[PDB]
Amino acid sequence: IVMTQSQKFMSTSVGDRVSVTCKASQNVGTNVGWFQQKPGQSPKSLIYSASYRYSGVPDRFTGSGSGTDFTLTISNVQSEDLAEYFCHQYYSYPLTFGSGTKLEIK
Amino acid sequence: IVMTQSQKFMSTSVGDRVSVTCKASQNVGTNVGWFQQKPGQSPKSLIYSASYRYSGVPDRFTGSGSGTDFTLTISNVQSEDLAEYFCHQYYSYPLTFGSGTKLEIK
Amino acid sequence: EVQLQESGPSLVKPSQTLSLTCSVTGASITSGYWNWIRKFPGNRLEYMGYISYSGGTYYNPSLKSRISITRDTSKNQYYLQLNSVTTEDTATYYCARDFDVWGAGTTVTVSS
Amino acid sequence: EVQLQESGPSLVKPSQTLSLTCSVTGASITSGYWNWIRKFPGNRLEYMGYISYSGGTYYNPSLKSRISITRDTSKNQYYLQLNSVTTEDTATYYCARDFDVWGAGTTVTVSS
Amino acid sequence: VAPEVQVLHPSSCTPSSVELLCLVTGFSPASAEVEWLVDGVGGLLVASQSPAVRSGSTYSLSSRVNVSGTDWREGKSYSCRVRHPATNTVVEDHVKGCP
Amino acid sequence: VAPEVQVLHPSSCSVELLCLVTGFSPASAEVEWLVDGVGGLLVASQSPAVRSGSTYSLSSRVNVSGTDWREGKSYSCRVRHPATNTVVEDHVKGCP
Ligand SMILES: *[C@@H]1O[C@H](CO)[C@@H](O)[C@H](O)[C@H]1NC(C)=O
Ligand SMILES: *[C@@H]1O[C@H](CO)[C@@H](O)[C@H](O)[C@H]1NC(C)=O
Repeated sequence: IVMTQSQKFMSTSVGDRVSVTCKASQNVGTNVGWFQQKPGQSPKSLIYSASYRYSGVPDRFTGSGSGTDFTLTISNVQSEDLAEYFCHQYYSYPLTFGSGTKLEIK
Repeated sequence: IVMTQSQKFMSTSVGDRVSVTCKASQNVGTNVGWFQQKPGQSPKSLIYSASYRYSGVPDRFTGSGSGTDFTLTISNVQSEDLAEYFCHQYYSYPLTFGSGTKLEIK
Repeated sequence: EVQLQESGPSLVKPSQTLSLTCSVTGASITSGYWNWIRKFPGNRLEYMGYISYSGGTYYNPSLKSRISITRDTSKNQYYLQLNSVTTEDTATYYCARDFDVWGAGTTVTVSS
Repeated sequence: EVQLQESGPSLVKPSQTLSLTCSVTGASITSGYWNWIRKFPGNRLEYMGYISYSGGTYYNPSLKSRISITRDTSKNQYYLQLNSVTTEDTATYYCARDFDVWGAGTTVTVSS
Repeated sequence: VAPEVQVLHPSSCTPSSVELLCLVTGFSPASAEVEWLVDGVGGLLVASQSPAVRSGSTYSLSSRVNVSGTDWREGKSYSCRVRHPATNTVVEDHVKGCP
Repeated sequence: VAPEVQVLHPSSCSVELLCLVTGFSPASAEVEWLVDGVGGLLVASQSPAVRSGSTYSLSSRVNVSGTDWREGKSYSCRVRHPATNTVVEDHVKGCP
């Protein structure tokens, strides 16, 4: 299994809606999730399945499923939203992760 | 199956509640229904399902009872309903009908 | 529709074949779960027949090898034969489709 | 509310057995699925293996033979043992529940 | 050897076809058949059928019907009536939506 | 053949969730129940496989709280398959 995340150092202003995407050679289907890795903290599993919110996850962060090119949008960015984000496969026991994206607040 | 009515006939004034007690031997679960006799007219069924309403049926009466003892309870009797009410049991396929209970005006 | 029309000889002799027909209008006979029942001169009644959508049938105990309930697909008709009437079978016969649609019924007198 | 804490040596010599132990702070090792994942400095991750709550494991073929994963019982801990290490194996190791809670992680250096 | 019947409702909260599945288990030496009714009225629902999968002592099977999305939550009562020629026994299950 | 999983419930306003899984080409798999994406919170009664010649299909039944259902908490049935090395799942959202 493979992953492609051809995005880096994306910036957003406060209040903007900023999206992150990931692609793979496999269609995968509704077999993905996403991570938020903040330096100094344990990473949290943030997006469940193709599009859901793990208990405790805010509603402002909404995903979108697909059979390729899976996406996420952070609506109304406020504060403490800068982290490395990763696309997580569920399709097969071997897992792969993309290189992730970094968010800026400028 | 063996079915019997506790009373062959009853009388009640208009606007009051009436009831019929249906008794049977054996245990037939809830596979029962009720039937409205209309002399001079084609007779018609009600509570076709197992103690649940049937399409069109007036809201004055719903099924009640279980196992061995079933009842009919029609509140607010109105218009021309002064006829025999039959209890039908279909649990065993050699289907058995009981006698009817005749409702009189007073 | 819900229009079940009973027809029969009205009067038969003790040894003659008794044959009754029901015309079923609405839905299809092929929907199955069609029956044949009778109510005696008293207020007791009994079940006496079933036809499946497949053509299979069921006969009630005590009327063994007599009912021979049959259907006609193109006519959308059902009919009963009891062989000899025997003079006891004077009940009003009804066409009811397993408690869903009760149609008209009729009696047949046996005398000689 | 169910945290994982990594524990192991900070440095292992080349061609020396490396062993890390997952400490589970809650729930039970008898429910769900547990794993070992590591992140390499060049922003890339690979899955090293799977532990079933009922016993039995799955390994990533890229870690074939050198990798040995087992589980303890009453202590609610798991461990990963690598019987062959080189300088390319320096990485941050994480303990995690399948698709749920990740630990803080620990970094292991493979060098003299 | 009479059948046991359970009907399940595979639908989301959002109103508006919605599938309805009737499971029949532990039944039919020889065979039995399943009829679908709406508020006690048959002939309105046609369900997809499946062949028997036998354990060798008995078998189970199921049928599923597409019920319109504008009937659920209107108070309509749906039922699955399973009739077994052998043993002369008929059983049924009843389901409803939530207005 | 990867397994095919579906989850159905009696609804009709605890409610049982029946997870039906078929399509096991090597006849070996296990099933985990999750609440809001978190596993290990529910315990289901696991039936043995029917051992159909086509595939050794099976199902499981879990009692899930009526209150959680009324509050809109979703449930999911995730099937892990150690021989095909895959994961399949289905999700029940319910209705608040
Ligand atoms: C209901 O209709 C949809 C239409 O796409 C179809 O995919 C589905 O298989 C149907 N289900 C049944 C039980 O008829
Ligand atoms: C749910 O609880 C009831 C309580 O008696 C029990 O009868 C039923 O079998 C349970 N079902 C499941 C799937 O646990």
